[PDB]
Amino acid sequence: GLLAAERAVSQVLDSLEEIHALTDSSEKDLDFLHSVFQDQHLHTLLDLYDKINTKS
Amino acid sequence: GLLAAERAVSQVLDSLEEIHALTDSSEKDLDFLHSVFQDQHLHTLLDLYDKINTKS
Amino acid sequence: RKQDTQRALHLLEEYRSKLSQTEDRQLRSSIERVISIFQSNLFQALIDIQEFYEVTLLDN
Amino acid sequence: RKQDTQRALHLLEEYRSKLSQTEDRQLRSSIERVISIFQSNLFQALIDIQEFYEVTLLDN
Repeated sequence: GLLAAERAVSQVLDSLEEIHALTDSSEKDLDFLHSVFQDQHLHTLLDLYDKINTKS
Repeated sequence: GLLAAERAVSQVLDSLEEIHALTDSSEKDLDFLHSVFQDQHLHTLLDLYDKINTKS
Repeated sequence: RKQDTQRALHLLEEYRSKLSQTEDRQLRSSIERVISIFQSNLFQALIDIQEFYEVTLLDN
Repeated sequence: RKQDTQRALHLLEEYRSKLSQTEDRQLRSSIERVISIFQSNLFQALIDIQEFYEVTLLDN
């Protein structure tokens, strides 16, 4: 629950464009999500997410 | 849960000495707790405690 | 970021639905990861905190 | 602080027990708040965060 917080975000991050490849979602939308995942503070959100969720 | 996290701490913080008055807990122990309650970071744990607990 | 997160995890959800079922099953699992972790009860918790709680990480 | 929080909330618990039953019932309730909020499953978690997560407050 702490690995995917970055692994999932980073893995899906690189897949985003691959998705557009076989989905035709929206290159523009893809970029938006890249930022949604690129956010440094975000990595802190998922890190703390499992940190508290796991300690509890 | 957000109020008492700080409000409650202040109640016992003021009555602490009153407690020693009618408990004999010893001002020494009271002083230690005053510090345990004086800390600023604590209010962060208290404020955050209610934040997530009241976030749902 | 709260609105960007829901729009991100939401987009990913639709993406996985139209992603897998071809040759990206595992990748599908990846998307749902971001979906659950995003919409998670705890996740929304730290995001709300960020409103005025700059988490200055230093060792983690 | 974790050791001070437990010893604090622990002391308070014993204090309230020996506090009320005289003329400070309400005060007992106050101490209790500090205890529950202290030993709270969430509170302790946050205390751990302090390890390396300088939470800067702006709306304090």
